[PDB]
Amino acid sequence: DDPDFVGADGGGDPEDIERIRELGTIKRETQQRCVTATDYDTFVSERFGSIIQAVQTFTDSTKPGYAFIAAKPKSGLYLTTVQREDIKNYLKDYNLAPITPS
Amino acid sequence: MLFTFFDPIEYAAKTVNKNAPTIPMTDIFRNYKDYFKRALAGYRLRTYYIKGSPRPEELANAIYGNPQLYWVLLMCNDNYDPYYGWITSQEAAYQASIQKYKNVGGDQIVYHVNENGEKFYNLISYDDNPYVWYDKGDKARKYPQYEGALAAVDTYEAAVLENEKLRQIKIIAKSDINSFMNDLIRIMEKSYG
Amino acid sequence: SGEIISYYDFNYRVRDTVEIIWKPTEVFLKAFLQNQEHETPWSPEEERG
Amino acid sequence: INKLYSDIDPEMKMDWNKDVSRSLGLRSIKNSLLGIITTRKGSRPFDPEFGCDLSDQLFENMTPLTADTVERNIESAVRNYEPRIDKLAVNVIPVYDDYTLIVEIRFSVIDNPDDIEQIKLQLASS
Repeated sequence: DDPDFVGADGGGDPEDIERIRELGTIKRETQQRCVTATDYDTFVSERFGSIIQAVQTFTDSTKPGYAFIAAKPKSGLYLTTVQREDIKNYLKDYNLAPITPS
Repeated sequence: MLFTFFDPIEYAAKTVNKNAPTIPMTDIFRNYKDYFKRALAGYRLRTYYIKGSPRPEELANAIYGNPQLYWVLLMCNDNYDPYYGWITSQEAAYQASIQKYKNVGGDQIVYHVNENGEKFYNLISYDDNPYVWYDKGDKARKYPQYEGALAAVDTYEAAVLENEKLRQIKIIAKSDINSFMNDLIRIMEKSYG
Repeated sequence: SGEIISYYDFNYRVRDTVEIIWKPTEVFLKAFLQNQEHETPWSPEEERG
Repeated sequence: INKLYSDIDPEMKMDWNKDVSRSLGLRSIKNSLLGIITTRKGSRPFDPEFGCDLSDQLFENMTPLTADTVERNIESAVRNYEPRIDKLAVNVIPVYDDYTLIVEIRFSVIDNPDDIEQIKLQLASS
């Protein structure tokens, strides 16, 4: 353990019939896919923002099919590679078919 | 009844440590003693006596019918402490005396008082003539500072006379107590600004 | 000999290689006993005097 | 409702498991009542009106008036400081030989105004 504890977790109404409305009002908006730019990094930095301090997604119109994200591993001035293969891997799950994020 | 009158003040604990939070509190730091002089000076104080060993404010009711004004009595009494400044029963006083002397010693004969009432401190008779008194630290045999029959004072009894003095108080008439009240109040407005 | 001294959580997950120095100059541990005494209570007292 | 009106045990008895003992609901109500009655008037620090006064002189000589006079005060006293009792009735029997007031009080807590319960109190020292 860490020195933060309670005997158990879990519970819930579950519903809270009003509170769920939002949740329903929300998830209808959600995507499992990643598209645009800032959709990615969010979902991206959901993973190891502990490493990439902030991930900055961008493209270039001159070259389609591709996506760029900016990463400080914050352990180093340059993002180390082993991440770059680890991430893009895990990333690769959601890639808009015409597009290869990079 | 007073301190609630003025606005409560915020207070910083700075100078205990360079950073401590600031706290609001009801104000003790208006003097009130000068506040109750100026207004007080208008009328008069009337000496007064106490029937027993009551509490100041418990006693403050019977005179004025209002328990809330104890302080009026208090400032006319202007004692140092409300706890030991007041009349006190024999039981406590002795115990109080018991307390204060206990480490030194119990039942300590405090002083010799002559017939005339003159307290004689630090005195003992060499016992050959109990009427001649050589004081003490002397080993006697020398310099009896007095001769005759004197009383000695028991620390219990000693406690009594102390609290005894507290009996009479100077007070202001229950008639004027009201008329007085407004004036001081008005002064506090001048004292607010 | 057994058991464990301590655990390096590694902060994230890597593959195939690892390199680590102790930023406290290769010594990870400096253990500190300084200045405490346990016993001291507080109690009433007679002031004498 | 015995859960309600949780009050400290007046004696501060040792309770098993070591916590402060307690007067339970309606067990406390008696205590507070039992507390308010005995107390001499004026003995509260800032409240002179508290307590039901007793004059041993008047306490010495009982008359249906003197009884009645006392009969009001308690009924009066309890009524002011104890809202937990809705319907309350006092009975005082002064006893001639030792000059002792014994007092019965039937009262009803708010929650069970139809229920009736009485207490037996006697007073002495004439």
